[PDB]
Amino acid sequence: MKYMVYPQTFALNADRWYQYFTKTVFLSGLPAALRAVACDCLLQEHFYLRRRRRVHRYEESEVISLPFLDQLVSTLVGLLSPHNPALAAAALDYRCPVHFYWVRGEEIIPRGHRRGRIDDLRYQIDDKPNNQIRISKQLAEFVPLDYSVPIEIPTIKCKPDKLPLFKRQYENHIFVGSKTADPCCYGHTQFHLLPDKLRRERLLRQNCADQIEVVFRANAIASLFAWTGAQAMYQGFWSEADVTRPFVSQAVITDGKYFSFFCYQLNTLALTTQADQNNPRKNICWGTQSKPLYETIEDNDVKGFNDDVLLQIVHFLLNRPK
Amino acid sequence: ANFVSWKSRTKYTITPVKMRKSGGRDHTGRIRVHGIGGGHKQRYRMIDFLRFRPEETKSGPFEEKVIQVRYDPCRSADIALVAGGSRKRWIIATENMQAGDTILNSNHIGRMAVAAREGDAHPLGALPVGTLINNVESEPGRGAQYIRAAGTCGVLLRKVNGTAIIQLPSKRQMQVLETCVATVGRVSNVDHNKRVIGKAGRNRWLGKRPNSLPPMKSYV
Amino acid sequence: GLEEFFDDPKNWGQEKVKSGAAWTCQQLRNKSNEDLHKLWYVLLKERNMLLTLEQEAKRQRLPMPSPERLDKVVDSMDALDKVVQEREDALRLLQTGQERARPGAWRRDIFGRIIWHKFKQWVIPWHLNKRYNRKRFFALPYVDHFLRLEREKRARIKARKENLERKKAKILLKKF
Amino acid sequence: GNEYQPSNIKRKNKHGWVRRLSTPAGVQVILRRMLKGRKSLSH
Amino acid sequence: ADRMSKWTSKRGPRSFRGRKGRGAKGIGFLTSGWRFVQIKEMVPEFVVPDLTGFKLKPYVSYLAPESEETPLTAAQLFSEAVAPAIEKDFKDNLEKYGFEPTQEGKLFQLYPRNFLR
Amino acid sequence: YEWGVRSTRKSEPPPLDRVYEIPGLEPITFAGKMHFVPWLARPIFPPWDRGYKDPRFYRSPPLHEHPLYKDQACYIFHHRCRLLEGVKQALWLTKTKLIEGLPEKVLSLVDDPRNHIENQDECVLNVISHARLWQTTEEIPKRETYCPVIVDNLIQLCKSQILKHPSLARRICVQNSTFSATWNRESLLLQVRGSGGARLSTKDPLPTIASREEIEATKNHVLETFYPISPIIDLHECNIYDVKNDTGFQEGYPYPYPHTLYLLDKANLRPHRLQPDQLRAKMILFAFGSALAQARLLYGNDAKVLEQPVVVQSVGTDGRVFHFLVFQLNTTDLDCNEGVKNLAWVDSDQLLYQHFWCLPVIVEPVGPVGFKPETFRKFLALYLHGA
Amino acid sequence: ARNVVYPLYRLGGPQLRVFRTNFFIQLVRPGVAQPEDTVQFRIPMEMTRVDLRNYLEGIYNVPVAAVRTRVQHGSNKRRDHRNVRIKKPDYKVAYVQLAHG
RNA sequence: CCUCCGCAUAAGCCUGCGUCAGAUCACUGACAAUUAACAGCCCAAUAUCUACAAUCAACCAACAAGUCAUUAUUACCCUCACUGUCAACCCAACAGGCAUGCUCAUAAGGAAAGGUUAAAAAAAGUAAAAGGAAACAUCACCUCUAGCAUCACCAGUAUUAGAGGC
RNA sequence: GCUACCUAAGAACAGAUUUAUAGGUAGAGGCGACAAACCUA
RNA sequence: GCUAAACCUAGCCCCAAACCCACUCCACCUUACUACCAAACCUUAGCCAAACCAUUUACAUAAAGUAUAGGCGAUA
Ligand SMILES: [Mg+2]
Ligand SMILES: [Mg+2]
Ligand SMILES: [Mg+2]
Ligand SMILES: [Mg+2]
Ligand SMILES: [Mg+2]
Ligand SMILES: [Mg+2]
Ligand SMILES: [Mg+2]
Ligand SMILES: [Mg+2]
Ligand SMILES: [Mg+2]
Ligand SMILES: [Mg+2]
Repeated sequence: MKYMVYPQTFALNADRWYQYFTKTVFLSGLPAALRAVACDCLLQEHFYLRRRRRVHRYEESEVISLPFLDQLVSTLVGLLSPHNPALAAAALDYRCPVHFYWVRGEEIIPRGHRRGRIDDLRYQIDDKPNNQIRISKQLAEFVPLDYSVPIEIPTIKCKPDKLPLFKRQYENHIFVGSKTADPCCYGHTQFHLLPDKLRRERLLRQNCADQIEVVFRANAIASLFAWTGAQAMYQGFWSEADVTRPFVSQAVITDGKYFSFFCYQLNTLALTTQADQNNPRKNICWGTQSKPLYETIEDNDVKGFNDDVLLQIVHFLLNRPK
Repeated sequence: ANFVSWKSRTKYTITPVKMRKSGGRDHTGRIRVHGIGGGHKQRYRMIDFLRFRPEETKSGPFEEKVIQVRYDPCRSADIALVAGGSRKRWIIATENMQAGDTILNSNHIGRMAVAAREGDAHPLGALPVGTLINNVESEPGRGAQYIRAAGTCGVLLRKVNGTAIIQLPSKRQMQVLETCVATVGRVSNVDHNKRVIGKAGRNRWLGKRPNSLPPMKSYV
Repeated sequence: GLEEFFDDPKNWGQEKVKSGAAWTCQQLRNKSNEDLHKLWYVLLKERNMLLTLEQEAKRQRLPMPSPERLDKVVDSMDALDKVVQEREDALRLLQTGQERARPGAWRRDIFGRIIWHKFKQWVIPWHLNKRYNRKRFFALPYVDHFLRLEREKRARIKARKENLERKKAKILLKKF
Repeated sequence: GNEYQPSNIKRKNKHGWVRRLSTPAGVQVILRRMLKGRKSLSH
Repeated sequence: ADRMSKWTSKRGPRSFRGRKGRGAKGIGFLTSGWRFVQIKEMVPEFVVPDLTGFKLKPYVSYLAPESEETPLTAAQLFSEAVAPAIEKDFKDNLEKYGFEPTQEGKLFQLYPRNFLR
Repeated sequence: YEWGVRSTRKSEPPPLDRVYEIPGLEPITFAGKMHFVPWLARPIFPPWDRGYKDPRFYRSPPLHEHPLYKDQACYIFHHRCRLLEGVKQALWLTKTKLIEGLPEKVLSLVDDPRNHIENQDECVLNVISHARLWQTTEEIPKRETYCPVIVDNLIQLCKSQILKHPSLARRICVQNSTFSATWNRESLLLQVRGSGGARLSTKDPLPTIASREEIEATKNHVLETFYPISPIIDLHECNIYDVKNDTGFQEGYPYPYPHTLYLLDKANLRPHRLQPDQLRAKMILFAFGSALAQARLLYGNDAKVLEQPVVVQSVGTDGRVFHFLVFQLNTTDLDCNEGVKNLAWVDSDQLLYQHFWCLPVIVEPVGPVGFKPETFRKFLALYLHGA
Repeated sequence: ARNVVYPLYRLGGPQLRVFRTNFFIQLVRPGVAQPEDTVQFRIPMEMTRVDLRNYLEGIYNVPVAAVRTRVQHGSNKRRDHRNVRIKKPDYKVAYVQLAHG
């Protein structure tokens, strides 16, 4: 059996419980013609294109915003091609998922013919950001390998059912977005577009005031541990043999009305109970507050270009291995 | 006991459709025919009975170009799906009717006989008496019912004033009017009788479970 | 404020909740409609308190502190509902006067018996209602023997009860 | 032998109420059970 | 081969479970992508007033006296409501008295009823 | 014999009784009660209407009362439009000349080895492994998702090769592209409404390919029509039409001049896909459609010789097999069947590989099979063609 | 809103309000260990999840965020002196996860 | 020491070795459970396209002749409802079966010896000198009937359809 | 609803194969590689 | 001695008279116990009894079990 952790999660206060399922460190912060091009893409999918089907909010981001972020990422790669040479050797997969297995949890199943015995409480996370840039050289570490920190991660309070989840059977796919045979082992960055059903407008219809931040942080942490375990598997490591060089990841998550960034220095490619005793190491997932880039909708062009957004896009898009 | 009939479409189209078999079972649900039905799966395409069917905003003869005789399970001879103007129609291929040839359907009955092609179809007044014929109709515009099996042929035994008389594939005389159109020559898939299955696999695959002269006919 | 979902914490453990009797119907009938809404909401709160307390008492497997209180609040709420129904009935009687509040009829069903069917609020009309036309509400002559048999069973129970009562009366008079 | 391999869809088909009420002899069957006064008036 | 139970949720296969439900009232509609859209229009709407300052407590004190069960008789209530208006008007066409020809324009009609409980 | 039996057709109406035929008296029908039943006379209701206006059942108004239904029906070319006679039919409808072999005006950029990617065949094999091997979670994906992803991969490779020169950096590629246009040819009116892949546009148009001497020589070029099959077949009979020209982009759009288009059939079945000559003709027709759309966007419906010939390229991809072409039109008097006409230079069967082998034998190598990167050199040259 | 036919609604009807909703409620202690931010209840057989949110907002004005529904079939292995299958009171339970911590 | 099973969904049953107490190789009453993204539950009219199999699909190689595609025009704005989720489970004798996805003995799971003694007759296995048995269907073929259409034959036309023989 | 035969529409590996599901043929019957076999001890 | 026995009285029995049954709110002909879109009448048959079998044969009191009819054989 395996528990299921959907990327665009629904639950309230879900960052903490997903974090206990992730055992990462949760910290705040960070580890030209582009504004015109971005406004051009926004106007293209917003106003410069004539929509044959009437624009239904039944596909609100599904008709506009996904192509918007796609245009932004593709043109951003094209523009910053002069800046970061590794981007030439980089693949830009679009709307493709990757899969990995988390292994943590131990408790006797409560009532039935399998009573009392220890059962390997596995879980399978398979998910897609909107567009992923994949690098052929593994990125350097943000903090040091096993760089300690003062605070401790929140711990589970009860069983894995009292929070919103379910446990099914599905095939244990552990995939980087591709098989092992592809050349591009690590990744460059990632671009995630939120699902519609947890919209910030819908969150405003809901009573959940700040937890959009929890939502963004959680889906980012999921993607981060995902790409990192993909790194660990493609690096030949195992729970049978712990990985040493730091798992480095970077990603962007967007919901159209805002943008956010995240980064990952993952450490525990083995997080299972049989090794959790001899486990002084700890992973970290860094991310700061989400912020709005595109502000309003005029008739022709947009205004109020939040230049921190494209600057951080370049900043996460520029780093390279030494 | 509410099985709807398989031929549910009424409009002609170029493609076949999924039809529901009977297997010898009647609409009272019991097998009325022994050893019938249940072959490999095949779809039903509209087979045009009228060789010269006038199209929209048109009249008189018309030519067309064929695509390919493929082995259609709906017929025993080869197939000629042919496009002409803006209309496509699948007919039965003749003895000498190949892809790339142009087929012209004419209805005009000339004063004398008309030296038509091998797979050409014309009215009974536009053909010589004693010519090999296939796809014989029974009335003008009713559709080519008679002489349509693979390799069959019929000879127009006599021609009278506004009438033709042809020996059917059972050597039976059929006398129809001159207003009926028929195709010249013999049908395709010749020597289909001269064939050996070898085993019962093909006969069972033919939709079959195990088992449990005449006077001159007239139509004018 | 979830604090009302349990009862008053002060009265806990006192073995009895000193509550008055239910509101008299005619006495409650003198209150305003807005006051009626207020009373119904207060009744809802107290009844919820009662249900939670009783279920918790089952969870603690102990006796109830005020067992009559729950049913009393239920009875008072029912009386308030009776007053509301009386006022709505007075409105229906005055304004149009139709007898059963829902519009409906007496008819016969496919089981052959006489009943009162209820019409249902539905959009499409009775000349096109794809479901209502499927309702076979017709009975041909094939319901005769069963209908008279139903009459026979009814009569059998009738004579049975009458014989039982009068014979019991005869034994009763024999006892005097 | 395991002959009784019942299935709920086919159960409510071959023993349901709509089919048992589709032809008037079944209506008579319903009435016969009714004057018999059972509980499971259909299946 | 069991029949005496009720027909609640758990009976048979997937869709056979799918159609029926327990005693709810439907709220939405089913449209494309097997996606349900539930309008705020057809939803339940329970707007209770403010309870502050109403002096009528949930229970009534036993010190009060008893009365007679005066059922709301339709003629009695009608007389009590229409007595002054008719008394003035006859001292002075029932539209002045408020007689309703049809309730087709009212929010809370009676025949049929559109109010709730 | 008329097609279709009457058994699964509508039920025949039973005879209305003579009670309804009574000249004086209206019969006591089933109106007062609610029972479509045998014990009375049948209610006869008039034609009622649903007064309410709601999305759920609002039926369309009749298509003779429609606000736009012209007597001259449009022969339409859509994304499913499989032409009849192949590229002969396309040349007949669009009135275009075909020249075997690619046009040398852009092909001269592919002569020098300086315009080449480093380890170009290796990166091509990398795209091949990404597409045919490493696309999805499945062991071996079908070409239905792979080939459009392969087009995306080649487009990304072209976008990434922009470090050498910023010229194509002044170009963008947009999706969800649906243009539409009208053309009056010989006697008929045609409308092409196409939604395709890889709307590749830029700010200024590329220059003309051939000289105006070839344009004058196009008067001698004659459209080989088909007989008796007229070249108006295999369209969509839009009996209700609306006269317009659709550039596919609204106003305020920077860089709106089209350059090239990419097409493929993502079908699970070869029967569900366009045939190879048919797909080539489909690309040619969509090319002519986007060309006429740009012509209407620039100077409108002036049926004459345009001052600057509008030219664009396109390519179809079969998963490994590709067929590219470039077309240059200069005249718009499509009703006239003579004079200057469009010209086309094509290179078909420019495959990426012969096939793909996903598993070994026992032996043969694993991966792409029959790979030829010279066609990939041609495609990458077309990616920078006219810039 | 139990034990009554609600009014028929069309595309654009009025907001069907309530007057004195009869659908009482009962929220009990959790039985197994549960997270802190949710309180569950044994709601009656009728009302919707959004209805539970609305009833809570009316009664106490709670910050309802998430709503949950599970249909606990009553058991049917317990017999009376006539030895018949007598199913228990079946119950559908609900849970409202409250917001703002 | 066993495990050709086991784990899941499917169907199908209906809370059925969960908890606190009774005493019935040593079941009864009360209390608590299963909080969905998976699966159902659907899809605003009228017309109009829909020959180019699949087998790694590029060849060869065919027959049993192919298991899946919209488009045109009009009308249309509001969002997360309801219901399945457990378990040692189902049909039968008082021997057996169960569709489908993964692990081919394994991470999961399971206990054939109640205790003794060491009889024959039986059952199962091991070992033994020396010898080594002291009719129906059917392809192929033949015959016969039937010159033709809207519910089977058949959406067929005597190289066809049906019936007999070997 | 087992089984016999058929239809619809799926599945496994090499056919006169088996099978998950719905549906159809009612005894004066159907079905039947005809066993004078079956169709609920 | 135990198992056991035994106990009246539940209510049934026939009649007399008399004409009865069908709306707490709700839902209830689709898979009955779920709030919602475009069709009916067509003669009962048969044994039994004829010592087997066939035409024939049933499904207030009084005339009178006489007049009518029977493989003129059984009876009605
Ligand atoms: Mg639920
Ligand atoms: Mg879902
Ligand atoms: Mg389970
Ligand atoms: Mg073990
Ligand atoms: Mg044992
Ligand atoms: Mg022993
Ligand atoms: Mg021996
Ligand atoms: Mg020996
Ligand atoms: Mg069956
Ligand atoms: Mg006798």
